[PDB]
Amino acid sequence: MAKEFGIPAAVAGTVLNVVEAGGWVTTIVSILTAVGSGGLSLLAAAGRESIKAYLKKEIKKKGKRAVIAW
Amino acid sequence: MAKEFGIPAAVAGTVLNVVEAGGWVTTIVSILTAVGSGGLSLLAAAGRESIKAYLKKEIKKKGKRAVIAW
Amino acid sequence: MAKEFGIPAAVAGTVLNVVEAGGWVTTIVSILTAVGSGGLSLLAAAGRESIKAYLKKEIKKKGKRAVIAW
Amino acid sequence: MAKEFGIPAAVAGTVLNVVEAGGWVTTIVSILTAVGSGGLSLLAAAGRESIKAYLKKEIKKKGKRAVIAW
Ligand SMILES: CCCCCCCCCCO[C@@H]1O[C@H](CO)[C@@H](O[C@H]2O[C@H](CO)[C@@H](O)[C@H](O)[C@H]2O)[C@H](O)[C@H]1O
Ligand SMILES: CCCCCCCCCCO[C@@H]1O[C@H](CO)[C@@H](O[C@H]2O[C@H](CO)[C@@H](O)[C@H](O)[C@H]2O)[C@H](O)[C@H]1O
Repeated sequence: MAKEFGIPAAVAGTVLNVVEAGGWVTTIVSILTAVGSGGLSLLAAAGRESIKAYLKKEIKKKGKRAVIAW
Repeated sequence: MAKEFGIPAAVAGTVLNVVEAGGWVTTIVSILTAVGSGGLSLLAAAGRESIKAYLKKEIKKKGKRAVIAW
Repeated sequence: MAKEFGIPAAVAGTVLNVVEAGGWVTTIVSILTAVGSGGLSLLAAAGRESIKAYLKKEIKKKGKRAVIAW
Repeated sequence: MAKEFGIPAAVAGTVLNVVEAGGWVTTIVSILTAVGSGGLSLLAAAGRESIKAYLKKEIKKKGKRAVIAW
């Protein structure tokens, strides 16, 4: 999230926690949208999936820590 | 917004009204996204600021009318 | 590219052919830009990689056919 | 260029030098395009101006150093 998108670690951890805790998509969307363009880029990257759905998959494959780094 | 981005006056002035009303970033992002590629380009332009933050700064300097025209 | 981004197969497969041929990033950016907002969204998705770098990585993992479909 | 767009200082200085030396727009466009999305964002930010034309103005107003920082 940092390397690819430039999402600060404190914002990214929050986002992933919300994902892992089955939080509202709209929550994830406001946090990510507030980060500015790096967050907009990560929103764009999901495509037509929900961001929650997308990031869930991403943690499933690389684990929390690597998703924060990415 | 018209000259540089191709955002019809009716859309833009609504976007600016939401800015000046201290409305949600996501709302601005959804209106701009809905205009299509001229709105994605304005989103991209804001870089790592929120689009609200960005448009607020633009209105501060040129004032609402010039920002609509731009 | 179709499923997630809405990029017609005729455009996408050309974009991928340019990737695989080691063509200019700007060329990829101009084709994608020309498709309109689905192409801006794919541009945004790549984050801080070049789009060439990004699509190369996608083809490596899903292979050209799935990347067209995606 | 750094604060707003996340353009590394070595790439940004090069770009501004090219601008100040009346270099080709296509040169500026390939460098900026290669930076990835922060460069695409700065390209989007010019709007319908040429990037050279846009950055020329930007240095005129803030001077080289501040344009690198921005
Ligand atoms: C570099 C800055 C990026 C701006 C230019 C490139 C395109 C990126 C612009 C934003 O892309 C996203 O598009 C979607 C539309 O599909 C938009 O929707 C978000 O909010 C919806 C809430 O109603 C939600 O359902 C979507 O999951 C979510 O992606 C998104 O916010 C944009 O960032
Ligand atoms: C966050 C990543 C941004 C991607 C999504 C948001 C929109 C930004 C996509 C790129 O925007 C620019 O659009 C222009 C088209 O007006 C495109 O043209 C560039 O190259 C032309 C060369 O033929 C040149 O004449 C233009 O001056 C120049 O801006 C640009 O490369 C895109 O980055």
